[PDB]
Amino acid sequence: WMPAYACQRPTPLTHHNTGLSEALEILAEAAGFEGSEGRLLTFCRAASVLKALPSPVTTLSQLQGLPHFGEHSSRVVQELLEHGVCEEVERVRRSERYQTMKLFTQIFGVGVKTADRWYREGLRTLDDLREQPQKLTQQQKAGLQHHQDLSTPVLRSDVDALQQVVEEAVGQALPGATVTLTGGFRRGKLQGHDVDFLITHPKEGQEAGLLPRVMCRLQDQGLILYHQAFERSFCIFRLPQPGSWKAVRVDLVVAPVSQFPFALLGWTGSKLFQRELRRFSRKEKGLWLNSHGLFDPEQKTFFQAASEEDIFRHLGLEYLPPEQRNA
DNA sequence: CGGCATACG
DNA sequence: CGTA
DNA sequence: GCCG
Ligand SMILES: O=c1ccn([C@H]2C[C@H](O)[C@@H](COP(=O)(O)NP(=O)(O)OP(=O)(O)O)O2)c(=O)[nH]1
Ligand SMILES: [Cl-]
Ligand SMILES: [Mg+2]
Ligand SMILES: [Mg+2]
Ligand code: NA
Repeated sequence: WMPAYACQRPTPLTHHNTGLSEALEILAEAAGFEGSEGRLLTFCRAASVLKALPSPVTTLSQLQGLPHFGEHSSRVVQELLEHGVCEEVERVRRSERYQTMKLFTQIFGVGVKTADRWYREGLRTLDDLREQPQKLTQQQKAGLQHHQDLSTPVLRSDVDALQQVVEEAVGQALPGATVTLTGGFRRGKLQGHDVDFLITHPKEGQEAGLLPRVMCRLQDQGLILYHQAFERSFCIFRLPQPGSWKAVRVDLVVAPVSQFPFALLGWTGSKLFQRELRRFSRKEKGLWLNSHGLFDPEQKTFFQAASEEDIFRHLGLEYLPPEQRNA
């Protein structure tokens, strides 16, 4: 009753196995810090299966026949069920390696490879990085300066104000261009690490060259604290607060209207949902999916899609609204 | 055992 | 390398 | 780490 791919089942935002999924996601995250993508994937998938269940797991036998639960993930769940704690998970949580890789990778501009190199060099804290700013890219300097504000959740109640401001710049850049809220907030999240906006125009081709024009207008209005022909922009925005403001991460992406359904599907996530959807497409359907389109490598043809609904149908999957893509 | 999503800046 |  |  549980399909193996996350895109084959509804996954709501809130569920009945929160503590169990969070524990497996710690192990997934730690696998990622050690460069083990496959283990990261298995722990993420196992976590996701639990989010999709209709009630709490209370006994080990309820894991029988669930995909992605083998000896390791089952043992994690068993210890949590028996003791309220999994020793392996706690050991990871308090390790200096986990805590520091987590701290470093949280910085905008720093990925696993950079964090790891710094870790091997003996660096442990944000102050360690600040003291040697010679070793930092301009992106990382911005990420580090703004780190405190960027560690504060963006609130859904912030989002409408930002969208209006983006729409104003977009409207001047290209009348008729639209802004669509994507990312976690579109899946119903009440908080986020950033705000993701997808921009298009109803007349195919009119959107060419649009993003630089948008960015120049936003920067002219004094709203851009950081940004770097292009179609994706990862920036840090000045967001008004009572008597002051805070720095917020905002992503902008432009797609032609022909590709909009694919870009909307990709940017709406979740990240695991999209990886599973793409894996499903390729391995089960022999079709190649990305945020631009869906390709049949035998006919050498692209599927036209007018909606996300079209794409789920192309792939032979039941439609899932964004709120059920929280894999 | 091979495979693990797929792009753009 | 970073990023979504 | 797990599946197929
Ligand atoms: O590696 C990625 C990262 C993101 N994405 C897609 C799915 C994800 O939901 C979307 C937005 O990326 P974010 O990093 O902004 N994550 P999300 O908005 O889901 O949550 P949050 O921003 O609150 O962390 O882009 C990928 O496809 N691959
Ligand atoms: Cl691995
Ligand atoms: Mg986001
Ligand atoms: Mg984003
Ligand atoms: Na980072």
